[PDB]
Amino acid sequence: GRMHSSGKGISSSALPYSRNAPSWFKLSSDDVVEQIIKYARKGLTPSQIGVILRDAHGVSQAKVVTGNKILRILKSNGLAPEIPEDLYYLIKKAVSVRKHLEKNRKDKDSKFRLILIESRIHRLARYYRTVAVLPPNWKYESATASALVA
Amino acid sequence: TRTSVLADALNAINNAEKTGKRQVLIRPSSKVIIKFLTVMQKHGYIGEFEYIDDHRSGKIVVQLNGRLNKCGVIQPRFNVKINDIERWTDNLLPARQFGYVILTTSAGIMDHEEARRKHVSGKILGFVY
Amino acid sequence: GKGKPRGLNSARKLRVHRRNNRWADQAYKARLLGTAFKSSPFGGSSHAKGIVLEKIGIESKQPNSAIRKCVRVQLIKNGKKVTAFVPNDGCLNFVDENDEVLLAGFGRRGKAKGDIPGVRFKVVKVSGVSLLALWKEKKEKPR
RNA sequence: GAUAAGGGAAGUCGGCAAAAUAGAUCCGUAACUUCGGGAUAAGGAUUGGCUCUAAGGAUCGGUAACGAUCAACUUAGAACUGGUACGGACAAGGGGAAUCUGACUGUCUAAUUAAAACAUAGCAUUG
RNA sequence: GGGUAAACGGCGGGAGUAACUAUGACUCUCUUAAGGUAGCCAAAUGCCUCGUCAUCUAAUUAGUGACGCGCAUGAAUGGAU
RNA sequence: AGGAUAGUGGCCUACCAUGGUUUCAACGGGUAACGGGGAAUAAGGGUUCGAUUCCGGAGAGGGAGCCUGAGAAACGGCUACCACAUCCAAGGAAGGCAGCAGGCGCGCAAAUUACCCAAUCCCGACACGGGGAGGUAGUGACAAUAAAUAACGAUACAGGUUGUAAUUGGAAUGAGUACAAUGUAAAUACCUUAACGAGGAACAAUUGGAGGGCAAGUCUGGUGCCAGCAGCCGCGGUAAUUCCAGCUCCAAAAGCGUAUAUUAAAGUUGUUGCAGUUAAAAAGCUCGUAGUUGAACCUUGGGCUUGGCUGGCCGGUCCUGGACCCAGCCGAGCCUUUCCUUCUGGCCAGGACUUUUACUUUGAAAAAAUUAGAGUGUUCAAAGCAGGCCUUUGCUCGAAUAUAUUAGCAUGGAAUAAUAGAAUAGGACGUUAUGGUUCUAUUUUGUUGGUUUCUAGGACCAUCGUAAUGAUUAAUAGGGACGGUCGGGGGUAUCAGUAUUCAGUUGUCAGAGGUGAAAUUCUUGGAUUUACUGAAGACUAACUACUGCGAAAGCAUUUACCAAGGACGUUUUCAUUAAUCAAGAACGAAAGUUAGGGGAUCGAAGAUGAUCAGAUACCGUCGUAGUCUUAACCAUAAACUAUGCCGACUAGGGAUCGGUUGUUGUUCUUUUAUUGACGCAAUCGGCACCUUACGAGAAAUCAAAGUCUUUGGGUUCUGGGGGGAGUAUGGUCGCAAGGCUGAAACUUAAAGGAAUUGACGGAAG
RNA sequence: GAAGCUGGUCAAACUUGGUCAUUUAGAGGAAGUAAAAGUCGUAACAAGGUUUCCGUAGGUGAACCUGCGGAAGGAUCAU
RNA sequence: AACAUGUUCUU
Ligand SMILES: CN[C@@H]1[C@@H](O)[C@@H](O[C@@H]2[C@@H](O)[C@H](O[C@H]3O[C@H]([C@@H](C)O)[C@@H](O)[C@H](O)[C@H]3N)[C@@H](N)C[C@H]2N)OC[C@]1(C)O
Ligand SMILES: CN[C@@H]1[C@@H](O)[C@@H](O[C@@H]2[C@@H](O)[C@H](O[C@H]3O[C@H]([C@@H](C)O)[C@@H](O)[C@H](O)[C@H]3N)[C@@H](N)C[C@H]2N)OC[C@]1(C)O
Repeated sequence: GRMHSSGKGISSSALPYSRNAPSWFKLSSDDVVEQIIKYARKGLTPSQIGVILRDAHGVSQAKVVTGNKILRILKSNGLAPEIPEDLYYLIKKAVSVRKHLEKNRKDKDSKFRLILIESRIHRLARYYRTVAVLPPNWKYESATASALVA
Repeated sequence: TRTSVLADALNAINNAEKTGKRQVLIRPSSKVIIKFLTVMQKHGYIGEFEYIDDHRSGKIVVQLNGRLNKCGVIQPRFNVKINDIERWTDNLLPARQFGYVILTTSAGIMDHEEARRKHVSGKILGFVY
Repeated sequence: GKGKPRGLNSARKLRVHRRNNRWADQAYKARLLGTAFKSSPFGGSSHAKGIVLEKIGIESKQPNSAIRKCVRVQLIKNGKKVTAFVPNDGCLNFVDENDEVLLAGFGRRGKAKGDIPGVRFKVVKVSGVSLLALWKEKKEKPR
């Protein structure tokens, strides 16, 4: 594991066996959906919406209680981000690294890490284009990337 | 990365067998793995085996009875014509009187003697003796 | 495992890899470079005729101590100058300057034989008659 | 100031003097190199006259991709034609292979020496 | 008494020695402030000298490439390109 | 669009467009390259060869152009040039053997200027003519088949019923010469045969060997490390089983040896099937495109009816025969929510539609010759495709069969591996749903030609209605977020520390320094030493470890800031996004290069004192570059774990670093919590270690270097005896130094690895 | 209807120049290999008498020496 | 502190 490192960590979430909501869950699918929409409109990524639901609303999984994953529900209400969240975060990290690099030209380790980050950006964008999530001519560019995360 | 679940399954079986174990865990499971195990079990080379559901690829526990000398895959799954089964049997099996080359044919996964009875051929999949 | 590709669609890699590595095989490389045709004294033949240019005695290698009786020869077909060796005690006296000898290799395929430094060919005939007959007097040298 | 059969530097200290080349279009262009050059390297072809053909615009007027009117000299091609001529006068590089030497552009012995001499940027030293 | 050569400048002789001969990697000895290094050459610097070898020619005191105990080459009195 | 062609076509022309091929290797270069059927070797997989008996192509000295003709760009046709070359009375004329035979040349390398149309077939006006095509002879140890060089008896011998060492005889025979016929176009030869044709049956067998590999001598002379032999190891220096010779023996024998090439041996080219820690060989390190390769998942079970052929029970036996039971195999059909196209005529035959592939089955067809193989006393056999029969005026079985299949064609199957589908629904069905807009077609009231709504059949739009309306897990793959951390990971400022050198201020006085011992050197102009104070550059001691971090190179004073990171935790998120990677990129110790700055210390070069036979060395004293920094270069190390990366599995043990989770006879806040440290347990990750040796290995050793002849998880790179040589040359990068790429001639029998016993050591005990 | 004439078309061949490939002469220079008993030293193998070796940079009759960084394949698996 | 060297070829 670790595409761009030699680490072999296995830490992960272990999803529970039962696919149904627990008996102590009482909120309805509509309540959870409108809660998701409320948090999304408030400015939260699907990962962070899932975190809030788990941490304060007894929602172990959106799928088990609502029948759908957070991004699918989010797309069905015209609230899916124009760039997928993981690609956006990779781009944002590249932008920050490149600002640091233009401010610190002798940081060779940061130059190496920038190469790694941008390689992941390119591989992920290739995947998103090949499944029609991104436009066919979509193409990450260092000069213009400060305008997406802007 | 994992490139052949059947290879891992049969390797784990061999490593348990040579150490004198009577049981072995397999992960992941697959339909091909189950069919290969069923062919092995039919000829008496393994005991029963039990599939463990985990809402994932599955796991299998296999019972071993000490009669297995070696099982293994052939990788690639070479295309085998009917007249080329004999060379694979000569190459892979200890003797002419026992052992099996396991094939995947359009008629299903079978040993080479069943393939010779039904006059069918496919790809080579593994062996057992 | 094993460091060679095993895929069912990997035939081109295996074929080209074998083709590259046979160049390390001396016999195959000599054959496909055409060294016998372009650089061998005989041009790739089994035998060749020549003219004797002189006589030479070559000191044998250690641990032996002798004087091997050899002639300097220029071949008819290409004018190359080669050193040949005459077998059989009493046959340097059967060869003279400006005689036409027929040569052959020593059987070691272009290598030197025995204790004889830097000599690759053996005289077979002189003036149209074989050394074996002249040694055994079955025939006499025509002059 | 011109021309000269055949030869073509045999003349001479020495090709001195003269000759030869020359415009433009198209083609093609080596070693070496400080990569900028060398280069018009070298070496080839074309060029007249006439009769045509095509391309390249401006201003008005509502699929105007159109009409009307106007207007400049460039470029490319074809037919024909002559004592095979034609950058027809004029104007207008000879070229190549090397050695010595100074890097280069620049400067001086007005009135016998223009150079390899002086200068130069670069480099170093001194107060 | 000390320093300083991109200050002026300077930068060695005599003998012997290898299993054909020749040559001398090697040795002995005298001697300087230091004994001419890297390079380069019969060069605009070599007397002997039209040096010797090669090339160029029918024929070359010319040219060019080599060689170098160099009368008297040689490192910012700058060396070699 | 034309022209030309027998005709398509950039085949050519005019105008127009800017296209066509390529790392899945184009284009270019080499070929000691005509292709194929085939050949040699062959456990299997392979390797090598194919000018040449058949098929296809091409050429007639080189090039080109044509005539004639159905057909030629013909050469035993023409025309021209080039090159060769014949004659000539000098004006001219005539040529093409890579047809047959023959000459010259070339070379290691290959045959007669013979006879004939009798067979094979071909041509012509042709029953008849012609055929160096073809057939027959000559030369012919290319290869292949069969196969003489002898045999049988007796004497005394020899010996334990014959197997016996010699010389005594009777015979037999074809090698060859030759009456005759045959054979044949005529011959020759074979086959058949009068007269001939063997005791040393002289009608006389050879080629290589006798140390080992490898079968067969330590016999006699000669030589004396010479001459010679010897594939390799070796023999030979005065007792040579190896040379030179004589005797004996061995092997194969009408054949045996040598040279070169190739095949097996070679698992020493490795797909099957090699090796890469140390023998040759893991790229310094990551990123990355092509290539190769990539988790799991969707009709599984159950029942009924039934065909065949397998064994025995009937057994029914003449090896073999029928209904019944038993089981076994290859099959079909129905039913289970049910795949398996769909209509017409009415289990076939004409319509309307079909998601694409790989793979496997079967078949059509695939020249003879060759291969494998059935039949045949060519007297055998190699071969050939014949031959056999009461002996005829005839009769007769034959001229088998498989092998071929990469590609194409047809066909059964639906495992394996792909591909498509309904997500802003632009989705599926409505058979005889409903409405609207278009088309076409049979059919008239038969007299011609008509109207255009019903109507038959496509195609669309709208409405409505059926429906279980439609989205697989989330991989102890991967990516992303989130939380508290942890690091001598990186960068920029900043801040310590002593020490070193030097400078100032003092103080005393005779040496100091340096070494194995000294000398060079510094010193009464005060050295060294002592105290106080200052200035510069480096460096970061102790703490400091079988400890941490980073891709590797590397990284160690404080503080602040900047951006990254692993691991852990997580009932967060995306859903295959991945692994390894030619090309191509980033970084890369030290030294080295360029330009500024700094230059304490050590210190290549250099200077100098010793030592020494000499030391331009080690040791001492100085000291330039360098050492440091900022901008650029350079790209290499024993850049090492001499050990590619990803993934799974296989055995015991105690420690340790990071995270998290449960738990004290402990010390401490504070008397106690949510203090902290320590102690006890679990767990994931990491740097390691100890034992074992199931296993691996040549061993040393190895928890991987195991799961490898019981040989296949994915993938990249590298090696193929030692040298020449990482050299030469071409290319390329670099300011240079050099880096990268990278041969060949030639040479050579070992070089090398790991271990053992000894010996030796200016090694230890 | 012959010779001949015009213009085309295919185009041998010759000259010049260019380029590609393959052989090959050459003063002199610099290597490699081979060859019983020539010279000079003694670098390596033992702590080989300065442990050896790698990269880089200078120096030197020759092996080689020295500086900086690295390795153990060390003469230390250890206080 | 110093300590360099050992013709060729075997049996
Ligand atoms: C001059 N000797 C060469 C030696 O250099 C080497 O050649 C390689 C050659 O094998 C490589 O190339 C080889 O492998 C590539 C592969 C990448 O696909 C193939 O495409 C190519 O056809 C093949 N010849 C080439 N890329 C570099 C040469 N130096 O090996 C072959 C050789 C003839 O011995
Ligand atoms: C080990 N280094 C050696 C060096 O010592 C020297 O060795 C010579 C060697 O070449 C000589 O030997 C040489 O020359 C002789 C003869 C022609 O003199 C030949 O017979 C011999 O085969 C040949 N090797 C030998 N006789 C003395 C050694 N010191 O030769 C050069 C060298 C290779 O660097």
